[PDB]
Amino acid sequence: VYDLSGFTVKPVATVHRRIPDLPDCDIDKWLNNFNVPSPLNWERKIFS
Amino acid sequence: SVGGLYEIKIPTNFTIVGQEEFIQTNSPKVTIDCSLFVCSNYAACHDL
Ligand SMILES: *[C@@H]1O[C@H](CO)[C@@H](O)[C@H](O)[C@H]1NC(C)=O
Repeated sequence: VYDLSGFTVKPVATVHRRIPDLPDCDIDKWLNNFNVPSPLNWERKIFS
Repeated sequence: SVGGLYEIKIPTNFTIVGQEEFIQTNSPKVTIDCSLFVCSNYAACHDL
């Protein structure tokens, strides 16, 4: 009697859930701003 | 011994007492799929 390697029931579908209607982060607009700071006064922006 | 006779307590009445004793002769037959235990179904883990 041979106990074979364990199998797992393969998925039949995929569930993808995200919050809808969120705005674009516009990260490139902030990174491409022409007023570039020096390392001494580095600027920060938070995207959420 | 007094006059070659010793004092001894001899029973005059009795009963039958029962004492149970469990002796383990078996145990649960644990089987482990080492592949499924170590790596659930992750191909990257089964490769390593
Ligand atoms: C023995 O002990 C039992 C229980 O106490 C009693 O019923 C019985 O009469 C006794 N017999 C004698 C001969 O002492």
